[PDB]
This record gives sequence, C-alpha cells and structure tokens, in this order.
Amino acid sequence: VQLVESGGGLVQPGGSLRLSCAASGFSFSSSSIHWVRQAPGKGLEWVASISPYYSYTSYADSVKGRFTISADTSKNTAYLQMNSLRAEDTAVYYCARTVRGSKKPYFSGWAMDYWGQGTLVTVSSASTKGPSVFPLAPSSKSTSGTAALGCLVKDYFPEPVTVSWNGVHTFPAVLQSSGLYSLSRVVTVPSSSLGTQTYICNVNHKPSNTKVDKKVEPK
Amino acid sequence: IQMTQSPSSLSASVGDRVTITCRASQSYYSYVAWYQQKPGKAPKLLIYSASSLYSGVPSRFSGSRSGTDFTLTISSLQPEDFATYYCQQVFAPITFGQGTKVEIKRTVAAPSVFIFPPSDSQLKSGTASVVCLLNNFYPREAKVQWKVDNALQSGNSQESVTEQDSKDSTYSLSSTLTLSKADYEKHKVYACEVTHQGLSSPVTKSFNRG
Amino acid sequence: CSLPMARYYIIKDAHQKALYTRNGQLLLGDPDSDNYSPEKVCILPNRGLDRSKVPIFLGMQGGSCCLACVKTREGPLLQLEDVNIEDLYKGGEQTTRFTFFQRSLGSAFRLEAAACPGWFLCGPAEPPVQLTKPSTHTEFYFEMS
Repeated sequence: VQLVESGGGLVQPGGSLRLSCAASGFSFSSSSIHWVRQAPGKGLEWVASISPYYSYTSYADSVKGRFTISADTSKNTAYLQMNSLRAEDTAVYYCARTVRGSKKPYFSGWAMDYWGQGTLVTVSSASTKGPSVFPLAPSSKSTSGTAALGCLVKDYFPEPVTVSWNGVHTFPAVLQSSGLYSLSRVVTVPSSSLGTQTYICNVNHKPSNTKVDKKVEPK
Repeated sequence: IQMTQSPSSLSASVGDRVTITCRASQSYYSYVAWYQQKPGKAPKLLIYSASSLYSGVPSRFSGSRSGTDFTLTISSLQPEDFATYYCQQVFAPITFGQGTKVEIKRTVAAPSVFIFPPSDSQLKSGTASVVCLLNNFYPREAKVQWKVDNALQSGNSQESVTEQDSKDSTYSLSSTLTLSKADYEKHKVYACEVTHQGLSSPVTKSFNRG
Repeated sequence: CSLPMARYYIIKDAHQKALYTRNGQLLLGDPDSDNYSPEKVCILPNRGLDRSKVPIFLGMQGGSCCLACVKTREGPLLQLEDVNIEDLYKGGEQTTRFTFFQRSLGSAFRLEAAACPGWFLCGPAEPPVQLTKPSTHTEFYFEMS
C-alpha cells in the first residue's frame, strides 16, 4: 500500500496551490482519504477528509471555504485545492487513509493506518533561491581514528534540500536573519579511507532546480 | 471536541515503564488512536480503537481507557522509542493531542569536539563560515562559545542540534560562526569553547588561519 | 447531533443489556460492568421514507458513525461506517441502507433494515448483534438517559 503526495511548493500570500495524493494497494471505494498538516516544530492538525464512495467531505474550521477536497475514483487519486493561502498554512501536508467499514478485513477503528511522506507548502512573498554548497574538510582538527567531513548548504529558500553521501549527523536547517536557510550535514569516516576514496555530497534543492556535487577533500 | 495530552515532554531511562495520558472533552467518544512520530518521518500507528495493538507494533505498547482519560503505555522503554507520541479522536472534526516528547535518559557522554576552517570557495564569495562540531554527547544542554583572537563573539553565530539518536541515544551540535572575508582575514586564532556536564573543565578546539 | 427531531439515546434489550461497541463491532452488555460502556446513540428521522414506518438513522459515538445493512454473500450484514448522521440528513438514495424502520410492539421496539426488508436487529443468544427474519431477541428499548 502506497500513498504519494505531490504539488507542494512556494506560493505567495493569497495564492492558490493544488495538492495531489496518488493511492495504490487499496481501493478508493473501501476507504477514506484525509489531509493532515504539520508546521515546523508543531503538532498534527487535521485539514480535510473525503469519502470517495459516498462523496461526503469534512473540513477543519480554519480552512473551510478556502480548501476543497475531491477525488477521482478512476485515478485512485485525491486532491486538495487550496485557495487564499496565508502564512499560517505553511506546513508539511500528508495524505492518509482509513478503512470505512467495521466489517472490512483490515478495519482498524477508523485510525489512519497508512500515511504518505508528505509535501511541504510555504506561503511567503519571498523568492526562491538555490543554495551554495561548501565543503567541511577533514583535518587533524576533525579526527579522534575517526574523521568528520561534510557539506555546508548555505543561503537557500524555501525548504527543503536533500543531502546524500556516496555515521551520519543530520542537523536540521536553520533559518538565518537574511530569511534564508542553511544546514550542515556531517559524516564520520575512518582515517584509513582518505586518498583511498574521495567523498562527495549530492545537494538536491528542487524548488530552484539546483543539483550540485561538491567533493570534500582533506585539508 | 478536545484532546488534552500530558505530559508535553518526558525523559526516562531504558526499560522504565512510561505512560502518556490523553483526556477527551466529550464522553461519547471512545475510538482513540495513538501515533508514533520519529524525526523527519510520517506518523506511524501504534494503538487503534483505544486498546487494540496494530499489526507489527511491538508488544510493549498498550493502550487503555478510563472514562474520558485515554492512556498509552510503553512497558519497558527502548532507545528506538524516542519519538513524539500523539493521541487522536478519529471521527468527523478529527482532533490530535498536543503531543508528548519522549527523550531516552542515558548516562552522561561527553562531546567529541571538532572544528572546520572555511573553505576557499566561500572565501572568494565574500564570507567565511567556521563550523564547530560536538558529536555524540548527552545530555542535550551544552554551552558553545566562539572566541576570535580571545574576543568572545555574539550575534554572528547559529546552532543546530540533531534529534536524539535512536541507537546510542546521544545528540550532536553544530555551531556556525559567520564572518565576512575581510573580518576573517584580519584575525589569526579561531577558538570554540565547549562546556558540558561530561567535561570536568571546559574544552576548547582551535585553529590558526595560518 | 443538534438537528431537527434530533435526540440522544441509550438502547437496551428486554434484559437491561445495552448496545456498546468494541473495535467497530456492535455488541450487547451490562451497562454497569466497567467492561461495557454503552453507545451514546443519536437518532435522526429519514424524512424521505414512509413516515408511518418510523424510518430512523442510528448514530453511535454521538452520531459520528452510523449503522448500515449491506447485502453480501453471507446475507445481509450489520456494519458500522465512518458516516456522520448529519450527512444522512441531507438525504438521497444512499441513505436508505443506513435507515431502520422503528416498528412498535407495545412499549418495546423492533428495528428492521430498510435496505434488507424482513430483516431485524437481533441480539446474540450467546454473550455480536446481527440481522434476522415477535421475539424478545428482536425487542429493544430507547432511554434518553
């Protein structure tokens, strides 16, 4: 069973965004689809629900009339149409599923058993901006026989970025006074390995379609 | 409808017994579900229908009701249990609890402290970022101070702290000191001063621009 | 559960046992044991069916999930569904299989499923409520409290 969200991104105050939730492994007829959102550092908030079978829909008070949930049973795909966006709508948006019928096999008390990994939505007059990537080089000052190396991903907007390495310290991005984010990613590596292997981080910032490869070389 | 969760946060040692309480504002509701949320992950369903264990969830999780008070119970806390837990009223206006942060309580561990000069690329760009790195320590509270040429700095740095690790249950801290290239080029010794419960005296890692 | 002709209720059988639910399954049990707290039931009329048959909707959990009769191989089947009783008040063809005819036999009542006519709510002989085709096992009583 798989739920995939798409359509998140940056959007100005008062603008419109449409989200998508593409379902597999279960039928729309036997389930309900839900949108749930979570602002950075905050708790879960339900947004909206739709029953594809019966076509009933429900909405949290804070989005009624701005948001509209719908479904296309032919595509097993649910949609969130968001209008008149405000900054406080900034959040990660998950879609999730529940089994409608108490007699269905995998019934679970109408709890949300499957969720997607979520799509980030930023409401802001600020403009998109790709990141700068600088290496954090190992040296004597970073060894204890383990060495630390990494990538400083600086000055981007909006979130998110993905850093990939081909002993991981995943720091959260920080918001800088410039209104831009920067994160650092660190990896711990044995000192046997320098010279034997060069280390590269892949920084992927989809909003600006940035994709860079910087090598982290000693000293 | 409301779901009041308590406590907002707790720390407990491996193997201890943990309970979290969620109180519903109406008494006709009894289909409470409990979710576990790990750093950067979607919530994961633990308990449904107040007390039924979901397929796959470890047997050390259980849930119970007493009136309008719903309780999640972790019988022997494991390190992988670090998470935020939410309760949920499942119907119609769906309602979550404010959530409970569960930190694992381990022995004090000191930080390994490392430092990284700025890269050349950034210097040609007009700015210098010095990073100081505190690895695999506990507890989370730590003081990190910058001293450029033995002059304590303020305002021009930011700190990032990982989530508690799910295996050894420690934290890591990054401190980025951001300067202009000109300011960077005028001074020689960049020091990072770390004070932590695991260090008998404060530790300092340093490098000279030369 | 605040609508026209909208009232709260507890549903008992001839022997003072109360409808309750465990993981979506409608059961009968002693209201007084700490094991079986009774379903607080919203009752709403279905204004589009024949009023002389007293058509009603049955909403457990204060009206958040409603009882339905579904036609399957094993026969008609009781099912609790993620449908709010106010959505049923909107009406339509689809609300018929959530509709029960409230047929009076004196001071008690029978509950017959509109989508499965001739079939009645049926209490278990052994200690799950079901559907069946006058008996004390099909007799029910409504108390507001």
